[PDB]
Amino acid sequence: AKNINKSLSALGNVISALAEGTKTHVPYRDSKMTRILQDSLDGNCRTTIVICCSPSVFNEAETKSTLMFGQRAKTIKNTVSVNLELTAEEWKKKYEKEKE
Amino acid sequence: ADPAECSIKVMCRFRPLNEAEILRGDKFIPKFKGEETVVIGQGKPYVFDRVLPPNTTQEQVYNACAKQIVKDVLEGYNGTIFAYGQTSSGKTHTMEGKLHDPQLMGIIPRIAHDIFDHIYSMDENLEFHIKVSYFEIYLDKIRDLLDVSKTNLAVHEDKNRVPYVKGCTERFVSSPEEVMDVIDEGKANRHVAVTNMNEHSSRSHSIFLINIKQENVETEKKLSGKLYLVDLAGSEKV
Ligand SMILES: Nc1ncnc2c1ncn2[C@@H]1O[C@H](COP(=O)(O)OP(=O)(O)O)[C@@H](O)[C@H]1O
Repeated sequence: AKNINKSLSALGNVISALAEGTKTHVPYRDSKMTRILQDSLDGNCRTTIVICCSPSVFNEAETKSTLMFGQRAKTIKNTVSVNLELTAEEWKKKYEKEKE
Repeated sequence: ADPAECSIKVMCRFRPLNEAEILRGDKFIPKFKGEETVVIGQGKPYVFDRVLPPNTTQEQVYNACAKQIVKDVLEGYNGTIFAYGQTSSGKTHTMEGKLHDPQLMGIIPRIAHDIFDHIYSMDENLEFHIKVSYFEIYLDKIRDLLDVSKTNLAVHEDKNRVPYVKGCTERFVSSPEEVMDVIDEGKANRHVAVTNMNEHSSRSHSIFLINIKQENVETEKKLSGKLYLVDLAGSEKV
């Protein structure tokens, strides 16, 4: 029915919402784990998910749920930049140069 | 400078049938097409960034899923690799494997070696500071695996307004062995106050965090990147 781990239903709800395009009330706050992953899933981060599956027919329904989680996750995009820090003096030099 | 768009990468790894599946005679269901597609019986194809069959070695997993992340973090991007899938599907095999075995070790130990191999060959003007932290989340509570007296760490926001675990042990490291010492330490500590590791590890998330800071001492610019390496609790339903 529901995921054994409530942080995993929270994570499926977060990926679903993001895959849908909703990103308003995406439920990151439903768990500490989805709070920690907030930046990896909708912030400034290059994220890679390795979905692991059994190839047995006995596990088929769980396998399909894992593949669907991956297929939804793969559609998510992030806007990313390196984390560069400039001292105030260098930052002001670039500004003046960019301003002239 | 303008930022860039990038999709979350998804790699799918099918492990070999296990002892019980083989003894029960289980059929192998997936069908592979090219390097990216998998079909289950008559279902529509699933296309990922990579599909890795049972015959993939740990080093092939690492090259397909994690090698690029290490380069990206060393350019100053934040990077995250998490494993997802039902209990026994192969998540810990993938992220840890047999930690000190050159052939069976998984992603975390290989990143511990590769970050240093890249750093040794970088620009002579750079000064490096790498700190690691190792924690787990169980029933929505964070326990520091490097200090198991702290069993309810809080999440705060850093200077860039990014959430982080506050009060977590941080260890500076300067070699792949010092990184692996932390992992050995946290693996042993995790048994403390756990009365069933098989169940506990299946219901808990394990997070290894490697914070890589670089300073160009001549240009005065700094870059930093946090690399989260997460082994999620199992995703199965009740
Ligand atoms: N790729 C693989 N190659 C060989 N054995 C594997 C592989 N993936 C999983 N296993 C086996 O399955 C067992 C459970 O795998 P694991 O990594 O612990 O699953 P999870 O962490 O998802 O619960 C491991 O002890 C091992 O016997």
